[PDB]
Amino acid sequence: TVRKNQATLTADEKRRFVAAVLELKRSGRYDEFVRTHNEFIMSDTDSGERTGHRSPSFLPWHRRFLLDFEQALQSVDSSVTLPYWDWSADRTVRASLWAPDFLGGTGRSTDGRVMDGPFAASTGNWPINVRVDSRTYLRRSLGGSVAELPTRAEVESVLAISAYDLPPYNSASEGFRNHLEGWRGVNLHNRVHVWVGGQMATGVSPNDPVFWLHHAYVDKLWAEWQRRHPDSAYVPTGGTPDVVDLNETMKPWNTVRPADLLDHTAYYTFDAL
Amino acid sequence: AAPESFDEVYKGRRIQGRPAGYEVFVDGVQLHVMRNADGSWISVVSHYDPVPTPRAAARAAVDELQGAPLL
Ligand SMILES: [Cu+]
Ligand SMILES: [Cu+]
Ligand SMILES: [Cu+]
Repeated sequence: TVRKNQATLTADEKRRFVAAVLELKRSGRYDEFVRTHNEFIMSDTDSGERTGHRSPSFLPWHRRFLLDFEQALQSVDSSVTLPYWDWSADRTVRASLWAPDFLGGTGRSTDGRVMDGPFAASTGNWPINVRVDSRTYLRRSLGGSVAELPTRAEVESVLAISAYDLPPYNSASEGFRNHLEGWRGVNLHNRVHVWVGGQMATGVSPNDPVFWLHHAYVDKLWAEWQRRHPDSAYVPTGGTPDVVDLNETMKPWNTVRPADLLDHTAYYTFDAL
Repeated sequence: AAPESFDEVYKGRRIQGRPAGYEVFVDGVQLHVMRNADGSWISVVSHYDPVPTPRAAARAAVDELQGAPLL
């Protein structure tokens, strides 16, 4: 029940994590996570209903989505937990994260195809089924579309924002959530997706296993922000059209509300917070 | 006030845009695109990288596809 920095995983943990992910893929369960994500990415709009992204619920929604995935992994191997990727620290193509024994590296320049690691198309173990770009192999272009990953300094500026979110509660909002998501400011979360490239830069981003590690760290940053701002909390708190208020339930689960996810310790703890 | 329509061949592929709120096609296949509050645009194949216009989004898609047909 402890989420660890990917850079600290043991050979066995990396092996077990990879095997569990591959089994969810084989059984067909994995693709459904990709499909669900793409559905919300496609429906969440700044002028209307928005639940998964560009809205205050971006954080609690992804927290629950990751819990769903982690629980699926644990149903295969109960010792497995979602590790997190601190992109402010491990910012190069040489991070152990991109080694052949973990996620594999960047894609070749010709077609962006990943050629090593357990998720390379050549293994016959990672078909890209849920897709828009008709190609069926995992693709990446680390640092191709955007020069640099967020720095610790930039992350710090965002963690310093006191307000969780602010009206109009969308991509135009000032405040922590939108600055963390990246639609405004130095850009943290959005920039990481762009930096990885390939499927990670699309609506079907969960096709790349790194998606979970990326969001596991974004999730950790929310928990850190809470520690710095004990006097701030989730908003809005009631009667906001098209936005998930604190005590309102969230789709697709319908049985959980942001209020039920604010405290991560009810589900897991971090190696270090 | 939706943007104007467009039709051109970009990197050997035909890209078209037209007000619906706005539709984009790559070689006759529709591409999901979205407008942000600040006026920028994104598409399903480049959803985390805002660009100034729908044509910019279509061109970004063609770039991303590297010749591959759109589903
Ligand atoms: Cu997402
Ligand atoms: Cu969209
Ligand atoms: Cu994301």
